[PDB]
Amino acid sequence: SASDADVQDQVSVEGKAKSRAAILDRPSSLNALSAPMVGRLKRLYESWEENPAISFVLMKGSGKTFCSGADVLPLYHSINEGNTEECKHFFGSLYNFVYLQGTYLKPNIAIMDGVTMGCGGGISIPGMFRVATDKTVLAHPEVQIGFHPDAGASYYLSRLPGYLGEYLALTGQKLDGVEMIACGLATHFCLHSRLGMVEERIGKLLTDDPTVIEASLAQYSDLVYPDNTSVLHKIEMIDRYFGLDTVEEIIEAMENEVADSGNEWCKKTLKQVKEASPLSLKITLQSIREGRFQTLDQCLTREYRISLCGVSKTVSGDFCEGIRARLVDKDFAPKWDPPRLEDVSKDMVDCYFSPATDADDSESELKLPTAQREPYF
Amino acid sequence: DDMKERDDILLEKLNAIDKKLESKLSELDHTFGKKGKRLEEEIRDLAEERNALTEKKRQPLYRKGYDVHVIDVKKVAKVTKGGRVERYTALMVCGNYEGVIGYAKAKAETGQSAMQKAYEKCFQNLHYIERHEEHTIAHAIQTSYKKTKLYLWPAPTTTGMKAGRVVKTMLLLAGFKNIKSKVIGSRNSYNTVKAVLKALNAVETPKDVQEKFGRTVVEKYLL
Amino acid sequence: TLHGAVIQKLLNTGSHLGRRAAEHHFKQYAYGTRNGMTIIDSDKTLICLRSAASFVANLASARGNIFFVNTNPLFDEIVELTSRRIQGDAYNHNRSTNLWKMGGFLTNSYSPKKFRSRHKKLCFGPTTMPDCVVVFDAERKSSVVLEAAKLQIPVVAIVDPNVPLEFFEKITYPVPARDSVKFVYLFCNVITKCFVAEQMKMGI
Amino acid sequence: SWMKGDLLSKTRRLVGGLATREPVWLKAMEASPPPVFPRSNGNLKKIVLPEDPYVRRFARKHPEAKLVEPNKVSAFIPDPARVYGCRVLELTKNGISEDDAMSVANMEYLAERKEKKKAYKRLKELA
Amino acid sequence: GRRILNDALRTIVNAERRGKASVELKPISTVMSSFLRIMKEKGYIKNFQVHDPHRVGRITVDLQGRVNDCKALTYRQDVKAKEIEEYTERTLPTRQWGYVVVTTPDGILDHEEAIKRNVGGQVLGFFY
Amino acid sequence: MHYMGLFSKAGNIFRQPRAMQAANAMLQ
RNA sequence: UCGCCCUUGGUCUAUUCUGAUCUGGGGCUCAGCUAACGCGUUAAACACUCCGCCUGGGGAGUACGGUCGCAAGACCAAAA
RNA sequence: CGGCUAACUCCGUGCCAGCAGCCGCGGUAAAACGGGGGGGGCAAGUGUUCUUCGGAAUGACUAGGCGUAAAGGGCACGUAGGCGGUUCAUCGGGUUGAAAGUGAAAGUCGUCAAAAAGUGGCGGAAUGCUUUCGAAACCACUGAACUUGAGUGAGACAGAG
Ligand SMILES: [K+]
Ligand SMILES: [K+]
Ligand SMILES: [K+]
Ligand SMILES: [K+]
Ligand SMILES: [Mg+2]
Ligand SMILES: [Mg+2]
Ligand SMILES: [Mg+2]
Ligand SMILES: [Mg+2]
Ligand SMILES: [Mg+2]
Ligand SMILES: [Mg+2]
Ligand SMILES: [Mg+2]
Ligand SMILES: [Mg+2]
Ligand SMILES: [Mg+2]
Ligand SMILES: [Mg+2]
Ligand SMILES: [Mg+2]
Ligand SMILES: [Mg+2]
Ligand SMILES: [Mg+2]
Ligand SMILES: [Mg+2]
Ligand SMILES: [Mg+2]
Ligand SMILES: [Mg+2]
Ligand SMILES: [Mg+2]
Ligand SMILES: [Mg+2]
Ligand SMILES: [Mg+2]
Ligand SMILES: [Mg+2]
Ligand SMILES: [Mg+2]
Ligand SMILES: [Mg+2]
Ligand SMILES: [Mg+2]
Repeated sequence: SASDADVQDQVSVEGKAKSRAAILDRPSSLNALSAPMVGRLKRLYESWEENPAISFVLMKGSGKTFCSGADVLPLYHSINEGNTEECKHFFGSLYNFVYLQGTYLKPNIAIMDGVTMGCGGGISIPGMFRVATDKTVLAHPEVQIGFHPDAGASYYLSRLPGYLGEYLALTGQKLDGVEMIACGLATHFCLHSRLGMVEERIGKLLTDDPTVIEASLAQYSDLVYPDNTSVLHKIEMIDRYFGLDTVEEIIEAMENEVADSGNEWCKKTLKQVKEASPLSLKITLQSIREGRFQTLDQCLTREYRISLCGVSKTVSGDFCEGIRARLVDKDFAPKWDPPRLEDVSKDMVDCYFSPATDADDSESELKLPTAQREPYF
Repeated sequence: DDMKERDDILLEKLNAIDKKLESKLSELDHTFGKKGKRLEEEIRDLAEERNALTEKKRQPLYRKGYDVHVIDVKKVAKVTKGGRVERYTALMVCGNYEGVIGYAKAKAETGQSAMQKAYEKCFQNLHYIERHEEHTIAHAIQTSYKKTKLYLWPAPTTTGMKAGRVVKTMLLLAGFKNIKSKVIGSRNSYNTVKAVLKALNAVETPKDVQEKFGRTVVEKYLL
Repeated sequence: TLHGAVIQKLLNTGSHLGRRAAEHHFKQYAYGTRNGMTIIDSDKTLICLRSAASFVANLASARGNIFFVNTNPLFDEIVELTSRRIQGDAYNHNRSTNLWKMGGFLTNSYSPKKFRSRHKKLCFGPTTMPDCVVVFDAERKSSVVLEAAKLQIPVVAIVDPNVPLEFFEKITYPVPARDSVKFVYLFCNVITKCFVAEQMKMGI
Repeated sequence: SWMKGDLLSKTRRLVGGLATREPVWLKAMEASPPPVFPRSNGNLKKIVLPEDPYVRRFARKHPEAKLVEPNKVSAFIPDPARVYGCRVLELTKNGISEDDAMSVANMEYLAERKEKKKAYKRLKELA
Repeated sequence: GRRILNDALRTIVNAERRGKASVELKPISTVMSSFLRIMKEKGYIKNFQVHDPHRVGRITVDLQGRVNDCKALTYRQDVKAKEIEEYTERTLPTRQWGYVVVTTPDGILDHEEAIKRNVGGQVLGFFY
Repeated sequence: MHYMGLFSKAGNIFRQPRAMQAANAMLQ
């Protein structure tokens, strides 16, 4: 048709000798993912995997932003109109794309040339190669909007060393590219001004071998070491404080040290924590610690259950309230459904992790082609 | 594996002779007088052995499944004060009917000897030619080498080969079946051979286009 | 950044101070012109160095023969030590210092040779054809690149700003630099270390 | 021969078509391919520094200043003219007048040169 | 505007064979930029920018090393929609690769698109 | 070109070698 | 459409001796072209517009005719 | 039946008699002339002459040239003619889409049936012209504008014009 000319502009394709690149080009929303963009991306990557004339694939972003996450305004307006089906379809499409990225048969490389938030990391970090630049900033501010770090973010944050995944998922702390190399979330590093050099090198490789691509990326990459003021030089604080059993224990211990030691990092971390919804902090901690000992299909499954519970407004409307407060009204002062952490019960946070497939319903479960893909990651 | 071991034994013999020659040159540098002459004669004998052994490794090989054909045998001449000096040149082509084609030109005293030298040289410059569906070229191609203009047109599968003898021989040996052609201008057989090889290496296959433009190329009947 | 320190080490050798009036095919390696000189990008120098060193290191695994050709007397010792380390027991000092002067030493390597006198010393060609040639011929005193291109053998060479297109086209692994003593030492030290690090990985 | 491309692609096509047996170096080239850079359009830029007119104005004065150029110890220490030009440039970026900037920079240089002269005089008195 | 169109296409070809990254075109026209949009869509050039198209227009083109020859016709050539395919067979040297650019009442189009839309017109030129 | 631009904001990395100054003294 | 060395006549910038940009005139050359010799930004290169001219040698720039010229002759110019 | 061109020996002749499309054969061992013998190609035909196209890109639209091979006018100026920048607007002559009329039959092409050296039907083609109604990018025409090609001015010059 002719109505899909905007979607083909939103997800461009650049072709090279034996490789294809998907480019996100939605500059109004800072390359935020919509449902047709995810559908086009899934179609493109399936066709490129099927094609034996394509050796490896790429994902880039145009502008100063790589991907700012999912486009939640459309989902908010859909939830306001009663029906919850549009949010559902967007979520299993997005998690299906993330599962495709995690189990992809050819090499895939992501160029992260700007701000990466939310599911923007979810479509790239399960990949085989990841390139970070000096403009790359990674954050996970889902608790401060009333939602949870989905799209496989409970898979790769939970596998970081120590308890840094909990700190990142609860505070929404920014990571730089050098720090992302140090955490193992990025494979290679290069400057922004040097990206045409690596992109021209990668474009005209005629190899299927991931070792050749890795050697080429390392040869054209840049050598960096983390600074003294990095987050990873304070990892022992993360393991001391964010390793506690419950959220209130962490908050109380950090408050006690702020009363005793007056640690400026502790004050800044408290100001980070106090801006989040009490419900999603607990759901986030539970899902981060549950995802440490399970595979990607399982993680995406219970992340889908959490998402589908959070959009039905079963126990809270913190999703719509956070979206409205920080995107629509822009007064940036949300009021959660529990104002306090102590109001959140165990039964409320177990409603998000429940087997909704046991309620005589089928589309409340995440479908995944585990038999055809035969997972190996 | 007999040629493997008969080459390995000659390689080890050559290495041993080279070590011995290096040691004797070393002991010749500090030696003066009649002992110097005796070492010089010993070194000359070693050099003769090494030259004979190096000659013994130069066995020309032909490839099985290839057909070799004469394109041109010519009598050329050079003039001296004693009269004309007449030699023969031979131009030959070879191919395996599977996309591999080569050629060589040789000169000797007789026509038979020139053909033999070209036959020994003909497997030393082999090209691989891409064909469309093992029977024709991908597209129409026009090249020129000097004043020999060559046209080639692809054809459907029951057409046949329409070519003159030089072009027909080279296209037959490369494995083509359905091509029309035309030689325009000079019909120098050696320049015709070179124009045929220039034309067949300038064809852009659908794989080549697919790699050059980063796009999928599809046959139209599969569309 | 550590990468700035690596670039600073390449600048310490002075390998970026090339000769003026650069050719057309060299300007992809240049940063600019200043003080009557062509200034070479040391970042591209490092990338080309890494490519050449990784290619030479990968030939240790397949037991490929690497032939060094040096025609500058300033680099006799560096290239001599490198060839002694890399070629192993198959090192010949006479061939390494004299055979490149003969036109045809690779394309006609099975031709007979005759002992004459003390002379310029008798040296024969290599018994096996090399799988790579590493060339240090700034003044083009030998026909090494032409014979290696004739025989389909890869060439690793350091390219000056004034290299002809007919020579540049046949160099498989160019390294754009001024061939100073320090840069040739760094190049040969990197080549040596990569080769023997790959060679120790096989028990050798 | 008449085949097009570089050594790698020509050799791949020859080996794949069963024309030539595979050379030893072919896998080593495929593991570490020769480097490639983008097209440059051939316009080499004259490297100009903002302090260069002031450095060349210091060349319009006393030429005998330093043996730093044939000292051959390092290529990363500035000489007297470059640090003069940088002093004038940062003074201009402060907003001071131009001629006053050259006057004070030259006076500071002359003071430093007289101070190292009297320091070397102290060395000679101890020598 | 046939002469300046041929001038610009030849300038592109000549700097293409020098291995250059970009060219400057002047004078330009709307026909020239439509020809370049068709060339960019088929991947023969990377990108092009139009500067001041209503006072004194110049065009920057980004090159990739992909075009062999671009030609503009210097004479009038009418073609019908049913005539486009045999003309393109006789005009492209390979008779396979490349595109013929036609000025139609529906706009400036490549030959496949003009066959699909069933519209004829004037042949501007071709590239391959 | 980032690194060359950084290292050009330094002392004198654009100093001619001894052989080039020798040849320039030779030509005049 | 890669450059290098000179030079004619200007202009600008200079940083004390040179750079830049026009303008013509030369030498050399990467490409590309050429039957070869060679040409090569003043192309015989990559393209285009318009004009003149060629179609085996000899007979022949001859015969005939017209126009022009004081003449000498000139221009257009065949066939057997 | 020497080569081009598939097919060879004996006898006779001796630059004669003769052959010959071209190159060339014949002057004592002629596969080339003439006869014997054998063989090759076509075949109720097969050669020779005339005539046309092809090969001939050898008048080159497709598809050639002009430094040294045929061929740049001695050099200009200008008539007709040919060719030649940009934007916006209008228009509908060319252009373009559809419909209608016409494009005789036979012949060429496709297909089937018939027939057995024989016929016919239905199509396609007939690249065109006229009329009607759409389209508006290009060419032409009209209007308003632009400055990059051409031409002026002011100020500096050089020159065996
Ligand atoms: K003048
Ligand atoms: K020349
Ligand atoms: K010109
Ligand atoms: K005129
Ligand atoms: Mg002819
Ligand atoms: Mg001047
Ligand atoms: Mg000039
Ligand atoms: Mg000519
Ligand atoms: Mg004229
Ligand atoms: Mg006359
Ligand atoms: Mg008369
Ligand atoms: Mg015969
Ligand atoms: Mg007889
Ligand atoms: Mg006969
Ligand atoms: Mg007879
Ligand atoms: Mg004809
Ligand atoms: Mg014809
Ligand atoms: Mg013509
Ligand atoms: Mg001709
Ligand atoms: Mg001409
Ligand atoms: Mg003339
Ligand atoms: Mg003349
Ligand atoms: Mg208009
Ligand atoms: Mg009209
Ligand atoms: Mg009829
Ligand atoms: Mg009939
Ligand atoms: Mg019929």
